[PDB]
Amino acid sequence: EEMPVDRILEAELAVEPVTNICQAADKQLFTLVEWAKRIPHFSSLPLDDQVILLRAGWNELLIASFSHRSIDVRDGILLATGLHVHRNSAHSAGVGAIFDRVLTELVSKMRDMRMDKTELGCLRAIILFNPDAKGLSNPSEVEVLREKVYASLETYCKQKYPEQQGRFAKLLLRLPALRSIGLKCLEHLFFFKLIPIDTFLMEMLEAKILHRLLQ
Amino acid sequence: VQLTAAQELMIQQLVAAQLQCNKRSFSDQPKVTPWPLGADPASGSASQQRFAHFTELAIISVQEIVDFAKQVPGFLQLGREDQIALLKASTIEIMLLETARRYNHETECITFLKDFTYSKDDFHRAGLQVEFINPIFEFSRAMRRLGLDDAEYALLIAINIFSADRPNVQEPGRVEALQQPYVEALLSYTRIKRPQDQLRFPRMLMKLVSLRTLSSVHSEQVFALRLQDKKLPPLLSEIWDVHEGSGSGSHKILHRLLQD
Ligand SMILES: CC(C)[C@@H]1CN(c2ccc(CO)c(S(C)(=O)=O)c2)CCN1c1ncc(CO)c(C(F)(F)F)n1
Repeated sequence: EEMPVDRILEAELAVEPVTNICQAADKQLFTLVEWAKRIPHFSSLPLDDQVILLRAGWNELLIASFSHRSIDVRDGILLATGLHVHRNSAHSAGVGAIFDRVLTELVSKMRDMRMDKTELGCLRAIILFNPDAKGLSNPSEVEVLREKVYASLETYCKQKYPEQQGRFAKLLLRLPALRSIGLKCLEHLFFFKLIPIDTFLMEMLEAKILHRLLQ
Repeated sequence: VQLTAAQELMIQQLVAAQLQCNKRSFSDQPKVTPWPLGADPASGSASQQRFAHFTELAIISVQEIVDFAKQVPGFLQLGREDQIALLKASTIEIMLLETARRYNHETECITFLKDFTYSKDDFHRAGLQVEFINPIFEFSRAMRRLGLDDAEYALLIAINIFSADRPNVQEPGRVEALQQPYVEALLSYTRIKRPQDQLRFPRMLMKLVSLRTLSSVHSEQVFALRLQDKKLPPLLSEIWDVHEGSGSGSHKILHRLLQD
């Protein structure tokens, strides 16, 4: 294949109250770059474009990885810092609504589908290769890579879950939910900025670290 | 691989419902504030007229969307609070789909109702902003490349309505169950229309993601209108939460439109 599902799976495996979330975010940003490098053809893109994609996508990408990570947790999510967060805490911090949307629309759905790792990685690769991100030197190139992920993912779904006729569609239909959830989470991250933050995360919220880190 | 009779008849029903709705919208063309003609008076009234013109078109659009929803099989079996919640969120998204559908790539103009043809600049003269205008046209261009027919558009509109993740949806499991047949029908329809192009269907579904962004870009536009003291009519204020009183939903205008 042009976008081998194997190599995508390798990338996910290769990567193993409010302030705790921001701590967890800053650390995962580093891991994310390593993940993006392991995605086929990502490193082959122009450096300025690799930057643009990660700046546009890092938010949805992280939410997806921690959602899937939290499949075993009950009424809570598991952060990369190792720390847990629970409903009760989230509502105490005025972040309860967005928290419940994440559990209902991502963690729950992922659990009930028994969404596997390959499926996750492909969705993350789709998010990553976003041709609508502003300032790309060649959006077509990026559009083409996303489309290969479509094909590889669907193929995978028909092979591994032949009985599940609508599985491919079910996976893609999480993305609109994820986009809207991503916009609301970003909103909160901006409020935290306005009111104890870490360095890389700060760079992502700002309109250098990232450049060096992928050379 | 194959289209069920049931499926064919459902698609047929949706397509028919849209044409019936379009016809009603054209009836309301004389209702619209005329688009100002001649050189603009210093009074500044041409601007207010262009803005009122567009605003009225939007109103009709909302009526058109409500009329359509009621004819989508299943929609009326939901509770009235969810019908409202689904339309509030999707109105702008559907508006944008319907907008793209009326884009001409040769004139780079969009045609509303029968013959209200407007370019980018017209949109700007009407009081919208470039940060909103440009994405609308980018999205129309994108849609045109896809080459959708009336059936694909209708189906996508139905699917968009039955998104269970909208705010204040009390019975989300019911909405996903409704959405699924429409998704299945679109898979079948597009795979029969274009068997040699497997990417057509994921391409379409991914437009629902674009529309979440555009809904947000539109929020940034509403913010600018308030800032410019452009007041919106009740219906649009209700649906998009703009002004005190109507924005809180105390008028129940949408409720009423459904009631009929
Ligand atoms: C610019 C577009 C996206 C929207 C909707 N638009 C429209 C869309 C679809 C259709 C077809 O049903 C029609 S029409 C007149 O029914 O042919 C108009 C009419 C004008 N529109 C509009 N959309 C948003 C806003 C404000 O956010 C405003 C205004 F500022 F005028 F109030 N107007």
